[PDB]
Amino acid sequence: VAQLTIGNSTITTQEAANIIVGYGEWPSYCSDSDATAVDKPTRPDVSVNRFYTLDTKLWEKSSKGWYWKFPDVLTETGVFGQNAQFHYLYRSGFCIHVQCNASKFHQGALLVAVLPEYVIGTVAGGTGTEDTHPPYKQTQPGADGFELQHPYVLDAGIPISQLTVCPHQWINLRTNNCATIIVPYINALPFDSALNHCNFGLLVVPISPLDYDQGATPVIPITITLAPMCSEFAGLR
Amino acid sequence: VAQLTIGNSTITTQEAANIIVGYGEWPSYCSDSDATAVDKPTRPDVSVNRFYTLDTKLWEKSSKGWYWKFPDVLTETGVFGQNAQFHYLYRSGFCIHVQCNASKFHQGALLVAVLPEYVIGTVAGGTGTEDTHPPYKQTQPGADGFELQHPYVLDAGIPISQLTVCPHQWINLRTNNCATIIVPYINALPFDSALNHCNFGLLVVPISPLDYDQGATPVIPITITLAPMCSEFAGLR
Amino acid sequence: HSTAETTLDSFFSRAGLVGEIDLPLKGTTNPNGYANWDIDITGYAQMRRKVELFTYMRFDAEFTFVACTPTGEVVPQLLQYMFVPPGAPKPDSRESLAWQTATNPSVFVKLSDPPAQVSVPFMSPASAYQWFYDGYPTKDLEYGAMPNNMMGTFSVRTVGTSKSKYPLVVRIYMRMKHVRAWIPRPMRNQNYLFKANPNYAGNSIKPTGASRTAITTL
Amino acid sequence: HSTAETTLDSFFSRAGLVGEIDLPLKGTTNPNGYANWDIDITGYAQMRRKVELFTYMRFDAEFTFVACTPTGEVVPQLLQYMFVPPGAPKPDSRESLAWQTATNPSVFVKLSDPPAQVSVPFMSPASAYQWFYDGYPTKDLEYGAMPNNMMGTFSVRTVGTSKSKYPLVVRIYMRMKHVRAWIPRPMRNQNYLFKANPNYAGNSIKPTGASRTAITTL
Amino acid sequence: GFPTELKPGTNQFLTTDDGVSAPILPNFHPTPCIHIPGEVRNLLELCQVETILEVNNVPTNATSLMERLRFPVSAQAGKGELCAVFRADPGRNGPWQSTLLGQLCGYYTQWSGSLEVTFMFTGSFMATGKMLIAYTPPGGPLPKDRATAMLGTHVIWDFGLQSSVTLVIPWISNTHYRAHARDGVFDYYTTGLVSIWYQTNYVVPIGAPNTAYIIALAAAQKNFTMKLCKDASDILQTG
Amino acid sequence: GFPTELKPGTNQFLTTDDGVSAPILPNFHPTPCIHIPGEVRNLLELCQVETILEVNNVPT
Ligand code: NA
Repeated sequence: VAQLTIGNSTITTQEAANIIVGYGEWPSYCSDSDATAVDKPTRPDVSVNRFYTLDTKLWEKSSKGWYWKFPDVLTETGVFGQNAQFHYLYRSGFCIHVQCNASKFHQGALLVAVLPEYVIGTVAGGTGTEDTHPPYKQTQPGADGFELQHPYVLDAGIPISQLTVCPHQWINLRTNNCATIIVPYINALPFDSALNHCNFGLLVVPISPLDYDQGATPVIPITITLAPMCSEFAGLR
Repeated sequence: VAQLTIGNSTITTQEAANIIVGYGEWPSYCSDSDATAVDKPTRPDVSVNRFYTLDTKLWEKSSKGWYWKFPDVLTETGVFGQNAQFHYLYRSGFCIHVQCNASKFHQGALLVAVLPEYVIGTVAGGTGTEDTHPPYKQTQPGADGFELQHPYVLDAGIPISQLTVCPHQWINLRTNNCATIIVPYINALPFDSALNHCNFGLLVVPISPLDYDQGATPVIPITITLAPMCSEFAGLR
Repeated sequence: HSTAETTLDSFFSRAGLVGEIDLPLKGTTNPNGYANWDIDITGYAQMRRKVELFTYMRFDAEFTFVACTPTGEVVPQLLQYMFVPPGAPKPDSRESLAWQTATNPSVFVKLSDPPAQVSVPFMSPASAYQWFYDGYPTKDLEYGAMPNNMMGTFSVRTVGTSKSKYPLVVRIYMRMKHVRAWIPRPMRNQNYLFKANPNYAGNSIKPTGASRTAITTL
Repeated sequence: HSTAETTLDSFFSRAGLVGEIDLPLKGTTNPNGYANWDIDITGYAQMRRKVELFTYMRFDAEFTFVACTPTGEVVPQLLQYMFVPPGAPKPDSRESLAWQTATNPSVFVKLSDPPAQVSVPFMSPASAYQWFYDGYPTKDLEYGAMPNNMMGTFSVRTVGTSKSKYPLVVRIYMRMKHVRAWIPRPMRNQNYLFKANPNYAGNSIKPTGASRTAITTL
Repeated sequence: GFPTELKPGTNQFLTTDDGVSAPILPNFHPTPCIHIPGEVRNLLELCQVETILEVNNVPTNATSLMERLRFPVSAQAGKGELCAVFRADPGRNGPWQSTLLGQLCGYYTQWSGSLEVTFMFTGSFMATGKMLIAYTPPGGPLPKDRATAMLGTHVIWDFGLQSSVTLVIPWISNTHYRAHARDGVFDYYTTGLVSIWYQTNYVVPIGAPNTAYIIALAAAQKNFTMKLCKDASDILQTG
Repeated sequence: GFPTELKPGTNQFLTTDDGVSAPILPNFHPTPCIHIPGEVRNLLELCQVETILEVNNVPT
């Protein structure tokens, strides 16, 4: 156990469980001989790259699961959201740290994964004859994230049983309370629109449901802390 | 003349006539870099590989011939049959020793051969319009072996006159009373089912009929003694 | 011991039937002796789910045109297969000047000649095609649309000023080649509803596979 | 002095007629403009006895399709020869989606084009095909059945949605190549009764060859 | 000119011929590929990745589908009881259908190799007990009781000591050909069985739940392979 | 292109021509051959093996 600091942000955490480096690649920068070498892309350091701890979610027996979209999740939040909006192009990596706080008498297991291009789908009017399209509140939910309505198919017609094919980590209350994942910038272009395109989604779903006996705190806190890594912005507005 | 022993089994036999090594190949084992290298195939030594002497058959003037199926012939017999049944896969070679006991006043000649994949056929209702199929008692006759009904065509539409194209040896009473044949494991797969597939048949047929004068023992004993060589079993049950 | 059959190239090889152009004499269908087929790799049923095992892909395609009458009969007819690349105007009539625009590669061939065959390069302005795009192109109806995936269009037609004497059919086969893919994802387990999105029938959400009576009875 | 003609390859060379598919216009026979021919090397009469001189064999095959009308006439008709490999579902109708499944290699050819020709590999999951199997696959009707000898199936048909204007016939020739064999056995000397087993007519058991009056008279 | 003779096969179009054809845009220069993380080059990579095995493929009720991802163990159960059982049949219908491995087997005809199944106990930390996980090779029949299951290949798993445990299916081979109805399939027979038994009862102190769930993850080992591509699916692009 | 002249015999199918033809399954890898005892390579081997001569080909 030891507490780390980046700028003015300080989180208390355990020495070092096993971190997961998405696709074995560390988030890196983009070198000079690139498409936009005229408009030098400023690489924020100071405050922009630090610990952002979002509103804790409460895990319940009934909870189906939550997901957040990146970079959307921070585009509203502080000085990162500052750059995310008034800059034409963006690229960046992320350190994601999902932590729980529960007693040795609580039980359950969360699957924490990162899915690039997490396109959401709708129920299509139930009968599937309605070509309905997900709302903006569902597509880009902000820092509060959004709750899954049909986890089994990840609200998108795909088996969550296979979600482990993506960078992921398990949070099994009887053995660990935190998961850490490093995501490199993943896209078909070197730079892209921070507000229009969400490069990936953060999924945290209960596979083994929360449980405890009557009298124990009934809601367990899932706290997402995340820090940008090697972020770059271009074209100020 | 000298008597040899393997384990607790001891047979009395003549120094060493000419042995026949089927297809010039000695029965060998199957090395580590094989399909099942996870489930190490135990290679029985102790008691499993020893002298099994089956119920003697009585050769008569009328006798048409006998055949036995391997490994079927021992799957009932003792500790080999033990492994043959409660093991998923099997491979093995064999030393086959066919011996007669007759006086210098008896006469006749047996052809002893080994035929891999000795598929038996039926008379097909006589007219050949019935697609009848051989019984299990005929297909896999046990240690008592089975008697040929139509030797000329080896109960399978093929000329016994050409059976010599297979590993074989002659037992001509006026010159010898025993034949010995070494059979290597012969199959299109490295391992196979001991109870469902009979890798080969042992045929012993009189070509020159038994004969003797009135007063001489009228039935001559054909005694089959056989020993497994380099047997392997896999997947215990 | 070998593993070639499980390589991406192996998995995506083969020429499949992706399109079928009908050029009837009398009819409601394609009444102008011409047809415009925008290239859709999804034409081969089975393809959608397969390519969607990945997020990003890159490849070339070999197109083969097998033409005949609806009885499979071969007739003395000349045809024109024009490839109008993305960004180019497609023909709107049998007499459109597009059919004559040099920058739209055309192959002229006889129905008697063996199938026509050509190669189409990776067209995207992006580094790779991508089956999923979580965003909007600069609630909405534009969600998930990656336009930079247009491969082009094939405009088919009998040659000549006068209608063809014969009723025709052109089948388009496509073979993917030089395949590369990134970011694997869970395999679709609910039936598809629309070509453009992952929408699934929320009433009929079925289990990924077969079920049984109890977990203790095989 | 030479011995090449007695090599196994020599003994088993040549393309023989193994199959004949009839595609009549009016008829009881193959009424759906298609036919499924499971590959049977026994199609050439003479073959069975020859391959059965051995117990185990391994080889490739070159298949040649010679098509025409029953008068040997050549007509402007397009055909489809689809090879559905063992384990794959064969078409059940002229409109089966099998005809469109990419994993079933198909060759499209004109009756006017010279014979189609393709090569089929050693398909067995076993190390070799085997004409004799003394056992049962995990009194019975399954005795002697080695299933792992399936080479695949050829589904033939005229192309198109509408029936062909012409009455056709497709003859399938097969040439064995790269032959290897093991464990020779006595050559069949009694007539065959059933394709799948060695059953022989027990009433009519004939002597292997010709006879004479006495052993002392030539 | 140069003497030539056209040979049979001339003019045919073989859907699987991988020849070369004329380029439509000879001067076009495709945008260059850049580096994208996570490239896959051989499906076998995905086959080796563990995914959830729906051992509990029982509930079909839409709102209970998530329950198939986990099976329970409880106080109620008595020592020796059979907990769950399933066969090692990646390509056939059943639990493996949920695994990415099972799904990929569906695009092939034959396959073989070793498998691996990891069991994750997700009960309370305060909960303890022992389970006997057993593998019965192909042919062998499900053990009558714990006792006999113990005589075979097995693992005594103490979820008090370790939270996960991995079993290795030594070998499965979907090669034996079949010709049942009129449709020729290439099925297993190599169905080894995995049976899970309560060795001890589920032990827990006051305040700890009396039911916990186990999640099963599975994947193929490195010696795994697949042959004969076979495109098949019920999920096809719509009209 | 490259100048060519088709010669007589063009397009014929000779049952004994041992040319090469397109492979139906180019990616398929046939299970490997293992060693099986008793391979025969030339019929003459069998010809040299003694078999019974029915000198007494009389009874039928
Ligand atoms: Na000339």
